[PDB]
Amino acid sequence: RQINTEYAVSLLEQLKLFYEQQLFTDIVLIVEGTEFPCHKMVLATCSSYFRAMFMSGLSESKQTHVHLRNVDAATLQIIITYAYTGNLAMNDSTVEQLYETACFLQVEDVLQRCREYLIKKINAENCVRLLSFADLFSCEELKQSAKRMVEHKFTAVYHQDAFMQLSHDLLIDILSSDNLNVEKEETVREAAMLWLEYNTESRSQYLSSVLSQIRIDALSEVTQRAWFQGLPPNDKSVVVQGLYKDMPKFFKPRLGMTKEEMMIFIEASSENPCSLYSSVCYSPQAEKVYKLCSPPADLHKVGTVVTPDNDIYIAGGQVPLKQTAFRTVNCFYWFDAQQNTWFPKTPMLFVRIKPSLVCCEGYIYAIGGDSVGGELNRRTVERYDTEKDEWTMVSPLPCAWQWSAAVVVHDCIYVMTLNLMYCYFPRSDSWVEMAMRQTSRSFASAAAFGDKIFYIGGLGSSVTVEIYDVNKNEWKMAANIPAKRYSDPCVRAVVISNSLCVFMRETHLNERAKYVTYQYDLELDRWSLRQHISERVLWDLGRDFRCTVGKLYPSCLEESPWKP
Amino acid sequence: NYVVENPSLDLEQYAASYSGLMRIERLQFIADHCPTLRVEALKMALSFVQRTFNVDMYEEIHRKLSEATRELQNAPDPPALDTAWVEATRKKALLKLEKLDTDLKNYKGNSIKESIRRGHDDLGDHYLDCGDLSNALKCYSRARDYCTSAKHVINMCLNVIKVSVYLQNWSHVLSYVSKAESTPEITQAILTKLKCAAGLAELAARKYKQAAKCLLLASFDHCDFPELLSPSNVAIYGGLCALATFDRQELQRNVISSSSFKLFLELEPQVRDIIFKFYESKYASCLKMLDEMKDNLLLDMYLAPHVRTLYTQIRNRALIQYFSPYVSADMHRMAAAFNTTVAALEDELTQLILEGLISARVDSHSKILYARDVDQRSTTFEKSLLMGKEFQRRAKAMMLRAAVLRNQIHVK
Amino acid sequence: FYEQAITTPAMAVSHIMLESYKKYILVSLILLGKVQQLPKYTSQIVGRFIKPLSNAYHELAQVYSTNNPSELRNLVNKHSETFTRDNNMGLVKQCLSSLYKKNIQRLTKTFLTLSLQDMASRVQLSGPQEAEKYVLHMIEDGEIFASINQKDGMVSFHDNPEKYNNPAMLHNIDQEMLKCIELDERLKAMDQEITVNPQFVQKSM
Repeated sequence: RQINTEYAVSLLEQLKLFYEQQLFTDIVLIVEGTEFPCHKMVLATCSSYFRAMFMSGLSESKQTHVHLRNVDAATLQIIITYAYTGNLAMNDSTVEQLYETACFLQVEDVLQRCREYLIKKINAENCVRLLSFADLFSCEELKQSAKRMVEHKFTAVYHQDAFMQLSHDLLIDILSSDNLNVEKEETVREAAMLWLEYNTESRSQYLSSVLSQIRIDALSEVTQRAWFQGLPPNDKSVVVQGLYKDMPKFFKPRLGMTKEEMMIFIEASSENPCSLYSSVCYSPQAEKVYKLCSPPADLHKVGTVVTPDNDIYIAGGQVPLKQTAFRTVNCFYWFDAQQNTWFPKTPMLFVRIKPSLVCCEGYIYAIGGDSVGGELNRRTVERYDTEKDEWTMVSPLPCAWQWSAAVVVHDCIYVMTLNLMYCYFPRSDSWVEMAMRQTSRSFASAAAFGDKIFYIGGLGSSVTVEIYDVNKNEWKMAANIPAKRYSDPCVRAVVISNSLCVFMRETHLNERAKYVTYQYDLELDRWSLRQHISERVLWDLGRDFRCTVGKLYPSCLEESPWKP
Repeated sequence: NYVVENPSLDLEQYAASYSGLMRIERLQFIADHCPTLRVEALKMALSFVQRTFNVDMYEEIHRKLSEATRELQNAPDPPALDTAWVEATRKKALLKLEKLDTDLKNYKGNSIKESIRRGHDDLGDHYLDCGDLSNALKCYSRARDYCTSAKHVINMCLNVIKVSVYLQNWSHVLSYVSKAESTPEITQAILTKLKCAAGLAELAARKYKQAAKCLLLASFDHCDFPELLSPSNVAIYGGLCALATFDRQELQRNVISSSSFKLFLELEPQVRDIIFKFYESKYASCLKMLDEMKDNLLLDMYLAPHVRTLYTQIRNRALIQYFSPYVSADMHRMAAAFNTTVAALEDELTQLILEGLISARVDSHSKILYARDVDQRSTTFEKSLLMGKEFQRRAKAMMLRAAVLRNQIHVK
Repeated sequence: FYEQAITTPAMAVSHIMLESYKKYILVSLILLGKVQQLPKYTSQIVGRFIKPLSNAYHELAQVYSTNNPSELRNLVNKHSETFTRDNNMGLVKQCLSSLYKKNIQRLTKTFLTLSLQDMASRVQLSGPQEAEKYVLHMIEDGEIFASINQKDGMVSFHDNPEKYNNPAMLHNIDQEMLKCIELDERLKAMDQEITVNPQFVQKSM
């Protein structure tokens, strides 16, 4: 266990009193002309450098004035007070110098805290800076976790200025890695070319190594004469060298070109009765069913969103409290497309049940979702910031709605309910009244294809389809999906292969559920049979399962072993 | 299911006979299942739950008592928990527990197995008093490691048995009963306590034949055993299970030979008469006492679901034995051998014949139950002819299989 | 015959096989009152695929096991179109009649003398006349050994009057004996033909 806490607090606050009131100070730190009167005890408890500074036997053992150099006054003051009061106020700016002084003074505890701060602060705009920082100081855990987030993010942006100022060893590890996420192998080629041409002949010796990590499908085509233009004059040790050099190193395709348009399913019927629900996916091209990681702490009643950058997020949901037992939590998670795991993120402010997650302008919008408040503003609409990793409230929606769906069209949020629709204008944070539907239908989903909204189904569900045009602002009927009579189809609207397809599972009387998808002809207003899902690969999923459009890697994921 | 209305329970004796968390569980279920008496049952429960610093179940019981008092304020047209207890109870409970924890952790730095085991048992006892089941188990599951002597193993088994009853982990009870019995070479009657725990656990696990056998071996010298089950209910538990499973000669031997169940039957004269009437073929008085025993003991903890099955078995067994020494048994007289009607007995008899073990035919004309004594030879010949026909059919099937396999006949 | 068709080894399930399995269930419900278990010399995936496919007939058997003509009739009405693609609906009616006959037969094993009014109440008939007709028809078919007393409205059931002392049983046993001897002669001939094969001799030599 521990020891007496009531005296632990008394001594702690009294040492703080003896620090603010400078009485029992035998050693003072001289940093850039700033006096830091303190004790040898407190500096010893935190830092592992002062233990080699005082109890070492050097000249400073008896000297009462030490001139600590290559440090910062603010960083020293916060470190000293942290050793004195433990309140480590970590902002978003001074953490860089905080780690520098923590490593210099070898203070293990603050090193772990700032590493825990940086493991949460890793994002898009500082991935390169943190990796270089993680390369400068040995922080392998941060270095590896950065590298993974770095690997995906460089491929996406590949335009940050700190990428040019990187060590040769770091670049070789980044480029030769098999975790890059690229639609083509040519974007990494030009990224290396611009990095090599960024500086003078100091990149010439590294050019013999950077090309040794890139595949040979581009080491004989264009971007070889371009280097000859940029070659130092009369250098005959490079042009001939690269002429006969690209024989070895085993051309092999990378892993980033292995993303296929797949239908991600959540809360599917668990195969083993020991678990409540599971998550699976259907492959429209591979015609197989790949398993997915379980929702975080079997998070049920959640919502899914896929950003244009192909990122999966989970918000809302409830966990069974420790027979009916369920408690709602506002936890937020992010799915790793390669590690097959859900990385936790900043939680929301209010708990939600079945929230509608919609992405727009890089912000994740969660509209409604049976909030816990229940006050006059029983909607609690709030967006998420993907660069600052925080949540910001938005303009409340006019009318309280339940069991609603939302889509994004023309950089605007379009949320749909039983019969009403309101469009949110993110630039002014306002809501405008939209067209009114003539049919009262709920418990349905909508897919945003182009500049039109397709509300498919509604109430089991039915085959009613009401097409809404943003430019026309009107709801019109197109047709009804031809399905077997005396059945209860489960419609799922989704956009795939630049076309509006439907994932409709139908069940007949005294018969098992049948899976089949149809391709809706936009100009002909007819659902055509695109593909029939055989039951030998896909089993029953349930009723409360959700579907979304996204891309996943079949290599990182594993096939689900289950009998037809 | 249960939660029926019926008067005349003596709350004072049933509460005082037991003691501990077992008593707390008994007072709660009695209040929850016996209306028109829940208030005093809850009032006595909360008055005892506040003792020994309970935390979570107190809130549940106080809320139930508050609801019960509110109900009493509207029928003949809620007590305060005194939350100063919360401040008082928590502050005392923490300080003594932290003091005890400090001692044990220091003893863990002293490395003495028995002291670690004894301290962990003390921590488990405190956690059970605090209302922390799993917390006590881990303390008890760390005392199991540091055992030194046979008595230490016996104490370890008893503690796990006690906790797993509250946890309803009866598998852990039975495993530790077997460990405590079979290991140490099968005045201090220690095996009697183990047998009592096993019988109660088996009965709660929907077992009657072995539970009665274990309960019959329980000696009355155990006397005070309130942490698991009072002797009054033990006698009732043994008697009902014995009546349902043990046959006549099986009943007579076991009750008499044990000589401790005779003392148990002295404690509960009602079941003693029931068994005696069962022996003397007076099932009319036997079952009318049984129905009187039904209401008084259907608000019991581990009995209420099982007693209905036990009583149903008793009714079936009584009918089977009654008709056994009868050739032309008048259904009127058999109906007169109970408070049942002629039609109800006929339906009960018909059900018994359909299930079996009565071997009878009902003559509804004169309402006389005639026993069936079929000739062995006729049935033997009939089933032998049926067997021969089935053998010929299977031989034809096998010959056809051989024909289709030899000629290589199969769907491509 | 249906059982033999079921046990045919087949790498692919066919409609003819599927319907043979469905007809097998119907006859089993009529004759034995339950679905006879498939043997263990068995077959191929025919067994694997048909059972999920012929789910409705298993549902009919399940309710048949519950032994409730009223509930069975309600299920038949619920699944009327489910059994219609059989080219025959009389078998379902024959199943209901067999259930009534089975209930009457079960009454004989439990009653020696039962009234028509009580018999009709137990098997849920419209009146004593229907029970009287049903008993008469079953006695005509040789399924029941009983007697009805219209004076008191009673039906007196009786056991098998066969004491196995008549020459008819001996003659039947001798006929089964002749069938068994012909069976054994055919088995010996097939065993000899097996012995003629090359493989067994090669293993023996």
